Amino acid sequence: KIYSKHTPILVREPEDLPQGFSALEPLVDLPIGINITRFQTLLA
Amino acid sequence: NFNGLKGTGVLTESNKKFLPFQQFGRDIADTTDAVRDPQTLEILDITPC
Amino acid sequence: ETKCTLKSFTVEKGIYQTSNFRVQPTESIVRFPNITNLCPFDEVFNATRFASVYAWNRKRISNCVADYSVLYNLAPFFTFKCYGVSPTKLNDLCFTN
Amino acid sequence: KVSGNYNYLYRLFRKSNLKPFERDISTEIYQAGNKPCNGVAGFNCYFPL
Amino acid sequence: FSRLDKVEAEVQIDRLITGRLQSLQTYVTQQLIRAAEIRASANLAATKM
Amino acid sequence: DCTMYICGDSTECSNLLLQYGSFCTQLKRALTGIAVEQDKNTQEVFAQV
Repeated sequence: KIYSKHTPILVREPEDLPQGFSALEPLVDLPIGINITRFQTLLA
Repeated sequence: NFNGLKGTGVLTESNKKFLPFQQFGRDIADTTDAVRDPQTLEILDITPC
Repeated sequence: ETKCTLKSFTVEKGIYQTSNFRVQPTESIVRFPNITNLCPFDEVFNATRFASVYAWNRKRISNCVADYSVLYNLAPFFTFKCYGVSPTKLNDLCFTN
Repeated sequence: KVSGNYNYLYRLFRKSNLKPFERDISTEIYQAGNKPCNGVAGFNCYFPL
Repeated sequence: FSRLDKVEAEVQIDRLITGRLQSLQTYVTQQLIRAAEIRASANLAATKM
Repeated sequence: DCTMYICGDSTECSNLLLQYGSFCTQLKRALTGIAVEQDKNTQEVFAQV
């Protein structure tokens, strides 16, 4: 289960987190079976 | 007998918008009342006779 | 009907309640996907070699039609007893995976 | 096998109990004595497979 | 019904018949109590009139 | 209702319910007793001329 909430066109300085309601939605489900305890986030 | 949901009622059309990860509809009584046909993917509504 | 319900042979003047009212269904409708891919049970069961206990393998079975009738047709299948579903009722249900 | 099939193995000791559907195969040497045992199996430390 | 064999599904279905059946009695008993205080208050209203 | 609340849309369920005796026959008698009395309270208070 992958819960992504990507807000574009948000006109604000970075500072800290803004005020609002976030409803995480499972975009895609992928049933492997293995469990993960460590990982690294890739960046371009 | 929608995918194993045995029951009786009149099958009509519905306007509620399921999410892509939503397939079953429930209510306060926790009895199914909204299912989607696997073959053609319209959203239906179930009400007893 | 009201004589039978009141368990008496005559009924006095008044209003009495009796059996309920219902409408029977007209016909039946059954809907299931259209895949017909014939899941590979014989590949799993009739495999030449089986893994070890400490390194048991996990196999994925999906997007295919399940048919346990031929699977149970094999004579030496003895230790068969299921918890969630009655064993004879595996040809009329569906599973996520 | 008449000649002896020994490709199937099990274990006789593990450090701790496991949660259901656990997933790892660590074949490290297991010891029973207080002193650490490293390398080859010796006293109070034996091959776990 | 369609998931369990009929030989022992009676045991499962019995513990659910009694669960719902006991719920109704508690509701009915509440109605008898509530109907008692209303009737005890209608006689007072009739006496006032 | 006796059955549609307990074994709604399950014909075989009602067959098992008959083995519990005459339970809801009391409920229909008890619930009716409240309903008829509610009309008598209104008659007593208002209908006096």
